[PDB]
Amino acid sequence: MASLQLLPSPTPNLEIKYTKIFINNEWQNSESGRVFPVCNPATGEQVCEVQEADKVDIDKAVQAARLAFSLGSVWRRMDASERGRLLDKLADLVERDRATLATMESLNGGKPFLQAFYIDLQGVIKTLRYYAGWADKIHGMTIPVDGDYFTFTRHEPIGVCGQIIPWNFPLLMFTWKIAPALCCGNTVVIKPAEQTPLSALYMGALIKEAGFPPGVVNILPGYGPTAGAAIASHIGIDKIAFTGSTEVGKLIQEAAGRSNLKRVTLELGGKSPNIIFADADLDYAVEQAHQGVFFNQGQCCTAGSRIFVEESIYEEFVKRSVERAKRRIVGSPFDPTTEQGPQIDKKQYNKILELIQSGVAEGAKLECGGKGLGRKGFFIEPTVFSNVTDDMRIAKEEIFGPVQEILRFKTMDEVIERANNSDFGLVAAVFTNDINKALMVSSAMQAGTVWINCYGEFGLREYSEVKTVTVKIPQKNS
Amino acid sequence: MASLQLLPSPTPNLEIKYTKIFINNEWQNSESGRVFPVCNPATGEQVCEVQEADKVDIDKAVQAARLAFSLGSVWRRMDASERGRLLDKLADLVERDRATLATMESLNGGKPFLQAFYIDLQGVIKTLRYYAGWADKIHGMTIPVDGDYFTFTRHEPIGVCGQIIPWNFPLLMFTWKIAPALCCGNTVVIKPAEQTPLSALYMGALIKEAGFPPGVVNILPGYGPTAGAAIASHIGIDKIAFTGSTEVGKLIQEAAGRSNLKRVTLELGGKSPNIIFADADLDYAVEQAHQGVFFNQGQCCTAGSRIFVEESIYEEFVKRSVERAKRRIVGSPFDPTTEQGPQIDKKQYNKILELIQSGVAEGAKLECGGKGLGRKGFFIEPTVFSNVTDDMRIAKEEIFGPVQEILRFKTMDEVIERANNSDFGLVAAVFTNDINKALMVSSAMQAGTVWINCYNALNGEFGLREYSEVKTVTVKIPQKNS
Amino acid sequence: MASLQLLPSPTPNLEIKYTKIFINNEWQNSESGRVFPVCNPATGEQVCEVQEADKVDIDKAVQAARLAFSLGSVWRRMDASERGRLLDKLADLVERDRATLATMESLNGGKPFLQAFYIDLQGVIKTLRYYAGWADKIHGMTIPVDGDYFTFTRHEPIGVCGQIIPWNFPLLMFTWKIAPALCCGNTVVIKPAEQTPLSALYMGALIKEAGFPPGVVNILPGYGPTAGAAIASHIGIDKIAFTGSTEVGKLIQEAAGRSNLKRVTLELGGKSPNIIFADADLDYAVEQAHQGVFFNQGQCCTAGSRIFVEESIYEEFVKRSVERAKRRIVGSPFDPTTEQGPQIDKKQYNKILELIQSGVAEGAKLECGGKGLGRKGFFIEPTVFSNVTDDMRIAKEEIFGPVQEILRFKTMDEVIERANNSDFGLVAAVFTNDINKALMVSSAMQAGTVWINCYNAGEFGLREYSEVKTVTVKIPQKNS
Amino acid sequence: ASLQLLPSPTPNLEIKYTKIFINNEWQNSESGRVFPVCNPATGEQVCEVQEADKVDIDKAVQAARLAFSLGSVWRRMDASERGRLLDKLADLVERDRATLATMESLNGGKPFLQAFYIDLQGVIKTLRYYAGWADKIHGMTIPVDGDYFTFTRHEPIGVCGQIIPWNFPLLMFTWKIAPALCCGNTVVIKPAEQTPLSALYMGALIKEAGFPPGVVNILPGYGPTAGAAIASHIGIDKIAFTGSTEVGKLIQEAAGRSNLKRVTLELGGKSPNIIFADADLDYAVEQAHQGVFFNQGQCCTAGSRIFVEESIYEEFVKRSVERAKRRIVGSPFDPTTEQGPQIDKKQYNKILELIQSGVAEGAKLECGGKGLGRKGFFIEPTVFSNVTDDMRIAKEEIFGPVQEILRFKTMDEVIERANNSDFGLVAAVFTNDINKALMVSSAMQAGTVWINCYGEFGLREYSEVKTVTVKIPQKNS
Ligand SMILES: [Cl-]
Ligand SMILES: [Cl-]
Repeated sequence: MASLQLLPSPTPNLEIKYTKIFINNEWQNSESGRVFPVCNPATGEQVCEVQEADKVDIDKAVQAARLAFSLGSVWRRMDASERGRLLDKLADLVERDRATLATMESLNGGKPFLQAFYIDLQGVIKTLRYYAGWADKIHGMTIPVDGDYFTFTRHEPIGVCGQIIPWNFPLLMFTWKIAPALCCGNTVVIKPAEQTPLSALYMGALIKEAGFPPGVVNILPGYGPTAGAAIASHIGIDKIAFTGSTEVGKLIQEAAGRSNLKRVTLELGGKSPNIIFADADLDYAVEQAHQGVFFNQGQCCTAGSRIFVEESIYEEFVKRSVERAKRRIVGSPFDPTTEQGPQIDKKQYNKILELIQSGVAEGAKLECGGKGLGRKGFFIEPTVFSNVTDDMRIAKEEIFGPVQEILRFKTMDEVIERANNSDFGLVAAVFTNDINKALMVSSAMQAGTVWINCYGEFGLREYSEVKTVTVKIPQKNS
Repeated sequence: MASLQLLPSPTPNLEIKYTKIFINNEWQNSESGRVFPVCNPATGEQVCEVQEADKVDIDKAVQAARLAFSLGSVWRRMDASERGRLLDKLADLVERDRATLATMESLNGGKPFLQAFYIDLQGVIKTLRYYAGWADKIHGMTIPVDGDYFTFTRHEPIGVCGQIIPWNFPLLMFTWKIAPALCCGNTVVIKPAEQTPLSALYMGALIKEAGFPPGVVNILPGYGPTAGAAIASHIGIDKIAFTGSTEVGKLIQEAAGRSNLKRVTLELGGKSPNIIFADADLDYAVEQAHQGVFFNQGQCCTAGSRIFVEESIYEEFVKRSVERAKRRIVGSPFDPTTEQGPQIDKKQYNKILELIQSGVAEGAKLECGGKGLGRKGFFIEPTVFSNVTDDMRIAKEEIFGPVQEILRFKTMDEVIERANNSDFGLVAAVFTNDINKALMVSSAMQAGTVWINCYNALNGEFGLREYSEVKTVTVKIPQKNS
Repeated sequence: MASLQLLPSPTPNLEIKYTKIFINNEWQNSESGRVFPVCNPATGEQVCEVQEADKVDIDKAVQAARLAFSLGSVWRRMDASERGRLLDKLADLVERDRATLATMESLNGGKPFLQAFYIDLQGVIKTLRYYAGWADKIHGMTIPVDGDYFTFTRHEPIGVCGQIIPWNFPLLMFTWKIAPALCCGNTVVIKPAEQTPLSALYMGALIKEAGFPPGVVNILPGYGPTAGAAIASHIGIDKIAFTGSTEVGKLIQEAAGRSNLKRVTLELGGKSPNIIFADADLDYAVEQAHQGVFFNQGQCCTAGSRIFVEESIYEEFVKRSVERAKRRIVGSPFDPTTEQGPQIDKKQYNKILELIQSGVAEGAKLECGGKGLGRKGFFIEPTVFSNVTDDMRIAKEEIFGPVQEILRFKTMDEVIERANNSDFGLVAAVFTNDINKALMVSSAMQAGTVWINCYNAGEFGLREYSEVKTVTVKIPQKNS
Repeated sequence: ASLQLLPSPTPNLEIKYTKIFINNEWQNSESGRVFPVCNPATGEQVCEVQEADKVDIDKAVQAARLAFSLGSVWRRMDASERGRLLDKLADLVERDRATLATMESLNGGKPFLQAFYIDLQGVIKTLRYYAGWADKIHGMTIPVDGDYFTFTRHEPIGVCGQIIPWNFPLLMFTWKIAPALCCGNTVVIKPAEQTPLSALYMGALIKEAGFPPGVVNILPGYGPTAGAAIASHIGIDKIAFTGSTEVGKLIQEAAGRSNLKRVTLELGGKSPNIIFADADLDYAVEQAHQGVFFNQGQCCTAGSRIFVEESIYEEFVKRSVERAKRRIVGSPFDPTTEQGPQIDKKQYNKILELIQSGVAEGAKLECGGKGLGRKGFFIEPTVFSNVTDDMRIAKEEIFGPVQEILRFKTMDEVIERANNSDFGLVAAVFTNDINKALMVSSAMQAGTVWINCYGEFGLREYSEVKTVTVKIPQKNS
């Protein structure tokens, strides 16, 4: 019929071609010989085996990285505009294999294909294009200094950069770190999460195809306590970018000073409050806060369970809020109709349910859902809680799964104080129609980023270092 | 009960000590010996006489600025941070003689003394201080160019800058043109308006005192067709900054192209439409809309007489606004209770009246006022027009006086399309509590500046760009590395 | 091993497909029906006829651009990042058809094909790609202001932009104006030079093909006094960008001021003196000072003919230079061995010869060349001059042709004063290994740009194509 | 010829300020403990100062926190006002310039006229400079895909902890207090234990100038106590440290084990000097000389090593020995002294044992070599010759009146040698050859490179970005 069925479609015939270590544009086997399994979070099944990299592999990776960054290097003499062209060529290859890549992100990470294809991958391509445009626009400056002097600065690449990311948005994270860093001229030694190194490894292929000189990007799959720690402590690594759990960041900053005091960056958790006001149109408020709390199986750090709602509407919202969760299609990620895929791990799976129990046995009125779904996979039903208070464990601890707490507040000053209670880290999503309330909240919110009625230049600053030069001149004249 | 007048007081009948041309930190008489009167718009009585500059005087002024800007010059070798120290020192003096400068301001422009003291002179001091901090923070860049090259850019002063400003905010205008230009290292030949040259001449005194090298700032009171025209057509002036009527704006650019292609900046008037949605606190909207329309005697490019009010509340707004006018205190600018002083001239005066007559004799419902006040000075009573339509003349012609027109609208697009109708130039104030309306309206407004729930005296980093030119240098290097 | 593996060539008698006015992504014919010829500067022969635009034509183009910039507009709602992709797509299309484009550039302006291919179109493609990147990186700011307020600024496009450019680098010039403007969201009404509009119109074809909304780019071939004058006086163009002679520049600003006070930008000529000190590698210096004086047939504002050499090396330099000219290959621009092409006009041609003679009849020592070459075309032989002094007409007037004048000098304070003396407009190139001389000079040269040990004339460029809109909101209580 | 004097020390300077400064109040250490401060020229005790510890550092933070809380005066203060305060602070410093330079010259043993004309010049200058930055710190409006509007605000971090050395007490204190205050932060600064006077004094000025209570807190004391108390406090948002790398490692480690606060480290580093034969031997010798002996050599911005090109290695060493040979070492308050004492006995010994080391390894001790007399920590101007990369005095850094003079031949040589450094590097090159100046300046792995001599990025570590994006009905360019 007129069914426009033809749309993005995954690929069950997806056989993982890239499962080895990527160093100096070559696919190597782990020095030890060890190999680690990669599992499909929707069926419990094993997708394939990947070469487990360790201390030794990290050394070679770093060696190629430093060589690729040396003064002779093709990566060091290459015009900046060319680095951009390469980031741009890479973006083109990502578009070409957009499906097979979006498939791994679905297959390997359990994220509903249509979402992996239309959201995640859009970002991957978007950021690669965007940063490709920054390469030759990174500017230094000439400074007017007292005295017969002429000083000026040049922003230069730090050198060898170590990167370590989580499993929330495997490809996206990998890109968000690769682009900025390459953009600035650095060389990379990136360690993807152990439960999601596929798309990362695939990018390695595209990178070599795009034309990046050997040694610029090195991808070493393996375990955190091993490879990730060998990086965070490696002596010949100038900087390190980490993003994941706070408890592990501490080990990173500490191993940083211990080693060689290399520059360090940590992208840590943080709670994600939401403050819906009575003046906001209930309908739109519900959907958005519902998508903001359930997106990416609710297990994404950029999500936020807690949802402060104004009393005048606390009634309806709760009811509407549960109707949605009820109709939410949870199924196989390859199914174009499923909205919620499985959780990433059994370890993760339990930590969620285990916290769902806490709530129930503490006053939280379970409005719907509450337990897992079936055999295999790691699905959990859309859980919505009611009558929640700040002293509960489900309100204190963040729920990294399909669980949304609905709280109630009366005064403004209130929510501001309640939502600001966060020990480092915070993101807010206010919903109003009142310029004043919006302005006040977005200001009083001790949050790194605020959204009003919805749920760049500062990026490539940590991937470059300043080099000032000052020259004595015969006589100075403005 | 313990109410004492701690309040600042306008020095009684100030003695105008400065009335001559200011060149090379020296006070000269007019080459021709000509002279022109300065008058009190509040009484219509003369205040003093000022030397009259002309072609020949402008010429000596340009020679002065030129020499003060040459390669060896103290002003050219001075550290940027020192120019900053000078702008700040000048700010100190303005603060010291703040009372007498606000006195001339009020005495020559007929503006309420307390306003000239707390608003105008606050700004004078503020902008001076502000640019002082900018002097050593103007940076250039280093660019990554393909090839084994290294290019960079310095931001250097332009040279001699001619400046011409109006009578609306004599001291503010003078300051806004001076600070940025000196800040960047230029030399100035500035021509105040013929009706308001005093406050400016006094600044010449403080400039010499502060420490500015001779020739850096040259002030020449005089007329447009002569003094101003000689500046615009001058073969030795590198840049000219003008603010005033668009009619004269055209002569300035033409003179420029016809003479030496000097750089040209034009600050022209324009309409300043107001939009009041029914969801805005009606009380605060009447005060603000009233303050933005009748401020500085309504005669100020930054004031918008026309006011679009939403039907749902048109009724009320018209009533609240007339009360405000009736209670509007209009008196001698030295009385600390006067909220409105006289219009600047008889010419201005007449233009407002005859224009007001039009409205009345065309449909507009004259809610109140409509004629002048007593004898002496150029005071006009707070007029308020209602049932005004776009087609009307008062609607198409701006009202540079104590006159406000209230119009009614229904849809949003309407207000927007209607308000947007203008020719090159537009400032706009909007009042709502609806974030969406504020946003739609703020973006859709073809204006250079938009205020949301406030008016404020209109017109940073973008300011000192016009007072400096870019110089780039690219060096061939052995090999380019990251 | 005799590797006759070659592969870079024009196109056999190219058929000029695009010769009509380009409005609203549509090819029109002049309202009047008038037409002007375009000629091959090498043969003197006619290449084709182009529709000649005038007042009326300009009006429609302005109308289409106007509509293309109005609120709801497709080009106005487009994401900035999308405007950028469009410029990148245009870059791609320019890459695909690079051969035909460089052919026209050569065939129409008379510049050696190989140079047009590897230089001019590299620039076109490079600039297009470059600005395609700036599109979503034009930021405004949040300003810490006094009181309980919050002010922020937005850099919006100006509106309808007229653009008028010369024949020196047809495609390069065109690109340099289009990219910055489109990159900022404006709409354009562009008028190429009467002697070189082909590459221009072809770009119109590519523009439509790339995806640009109709009305965004309008291209109108025609004459200066008519079409160019109607753009400068048009009551509905918000800004004009002109590059050409200072004499015409003067007229542009006047018309600007006498009409609607549109923004005006003038890219005028100027002198481009070079300075050569004994400490520089005489060999290298001669090679750079040579290309930079004979490049683009010497008729490139981005390069002067005057060269100040230090007494110590003046001798060897004069000989080193003459030997270079003597070995310069002038001939058909389609022949890959040719370095120098024909001058652009009969008019420009005579102006060069009359000027050469002048030098001869005034004392300058003609070391070589001094007259045209053969019949057909406007070629002039590499002409070098020795013993030249400032007071000489040739020294005072620019020699927009294949002619280098070599002036002698001794003290630094000297050259620095001589090089400077100029009425609005200066660019300088200095060769030395002395950080000191290089410094004193580069900071003393009243030039807009200065080259040290090289010679071949960003963020500030996309500033003239956008204006500032500052918004400020009143807020309950302000906190840092 | 009859002459006159004008620039002079505050006679028999008495120390009015010796307590801890918290909430614009002078408190006594909780423990009640007190520590001494000494004159490095004589060795005698100048006075005693209250000693802060974990519990004191605790009150300060409470003070700073409250002073940074929303409603606060300092948080609502127009940004232009923070600048006026800084400027008034610069004025108050100009007024008491003489006595401040006195303490700096009496506490750290630096020659008064330099402490007056140099050190204090920088204190006032940098205070004036940042005064001017306070209302010019901008965020941006970013064009975003979709119907959105996103903007950023550069806001102050909050509570900053500062720890500086004794090389330039006041300057250091100033360089760290200015940017931070300029950005709206509140401070808890800990001066070195051997030089707290000038700092504590500034405390009085800060209060006099009008800074609200709790914005700045000066807690003098020891590092393993006060310094660590700061580094680990759970309520300090950011920490700025400048000093030795060995302690830096403890700093970063501590901040990681605690609350993951931001950490900055201004650490050591060698300051090589390369001199070519083409540079003017005269200028070159005097410049390299002043650059290695300034502040008595005991200052990070001083580099012992001085690579000289063979062609002129001869004369350079001679002209240099003559220089050292005529350097006047005397009392800090005598207008003719060019070199005061070393800050400490501990630092004193180190310098000597390191001098003996060189002599005992091949170095050709051209002049000087030992201390001077009794009382004080003076050390005669030392100058080595024929030094090689392997020699200890060359590998390790000499923070005293000691200058080495290595020899070299090719450019590639010096570039490789001088470049050899494990994190941290600054360099000076002398030539009249643009190329060498370029090849070298870009090949040097230094944060800064000086050529023929020896801002905006500063106010960046004291603020964070807060991006906000609003949904709008429909977007238009
Ligand atoms: Cl004329
Ligand atoms: Cl006319």
